[PDB]
Amino acid sequence: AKEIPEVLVDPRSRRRYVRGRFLGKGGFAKCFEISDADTKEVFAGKIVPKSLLLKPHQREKMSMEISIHRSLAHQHVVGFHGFFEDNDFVFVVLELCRRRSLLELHKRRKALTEPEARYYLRQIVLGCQYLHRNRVIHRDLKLGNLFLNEDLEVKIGDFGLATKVEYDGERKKVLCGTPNYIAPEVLSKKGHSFEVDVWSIGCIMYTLLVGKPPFETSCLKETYLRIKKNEYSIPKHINPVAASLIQKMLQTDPTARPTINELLNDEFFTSGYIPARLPITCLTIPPRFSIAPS
Ligand SMILES: C=CCn1c(=O)c2cnc(Nc3ccc(N4CCN(C)CC4)cc3)nc2n1-c1cccc(C(C)(C)O)n1
Ligand SMILES: [Zn+2]
Repeated sequence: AKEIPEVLVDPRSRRRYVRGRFLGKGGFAKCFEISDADTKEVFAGKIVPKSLLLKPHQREKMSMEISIHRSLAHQHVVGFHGFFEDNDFVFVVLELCRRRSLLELHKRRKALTEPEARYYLRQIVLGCQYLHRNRVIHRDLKLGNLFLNEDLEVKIGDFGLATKVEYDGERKKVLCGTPNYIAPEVLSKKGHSFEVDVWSIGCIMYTLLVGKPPFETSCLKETYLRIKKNEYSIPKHINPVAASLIQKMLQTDPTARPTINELLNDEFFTSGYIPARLPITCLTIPPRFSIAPS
């Protein structure tokens, strides 16, 4: 195939980026740490080859991604720093969040402490409040696209199943792609709007507090059959205030779920300790939020 260049030049802004460390795959894309050859500032670079964009519909999805993502500015959204092309590749330059994602945390720590879940879910909801205010649905919020910066703030990225909503009342009849925490109105093909991201946040909330995802089996279609039936069980050691918020979010009817603006007014947040920050040791060891050291 075409090999990816070591220095990526944009002719319009006049920048050269050094391509550095590889970070992972995602579909047609490969992701690298990339850095400006003059100013040394480091970015995440999404690189898609044009060999995988030979059909117009795949180009249109790449255009829609860039269109959505470049219109976003928020503390809890991965910041878009530009896009460029060559004859073989599409390049997008994004905020590099150095502490990976909530998925890498989840694999190390399993279930988190309630204050940590409450911390991360607040910032997830704050970033999703930005999106829904701007009429963007994300549609694929998962642990592996909620990226953690060096301070341990959540950054929503990966706008590649995202969509704008163009008129009030609009149900999208189609979702091209397979989101991880797929909502029941998507699975049945009934039609969907903003509620799909609240569903996702409920599955994230379940996963962070329980340590395993809510519907999972060995078969993805039996998992979809469970989502269709609402076949899940919150274990009895989960606090009822948190289990109540999970149950509100993971309802099979979209219109019964809370809207994103309501979430932070829930009793789960408003009667719990929400840390102002978490230290780097929370990636490794469960915090024991002590009132004095020793
Ligand atoms: C640029 C493309 C999209 N995306 C982002 O917006 C983004 C932002 N920050 C990051 N940070 C990041 C930092 C380090 C690492 N790695 C460090 C070394 N680990 C062993 C493996 C993972 C990993 C990430 N990484 C980011 N991206 C990213 C990077 C790898 C994989 C994926 C998806 C979700 C598409 O699979 N997305
Ligand atoms: Zn399609």
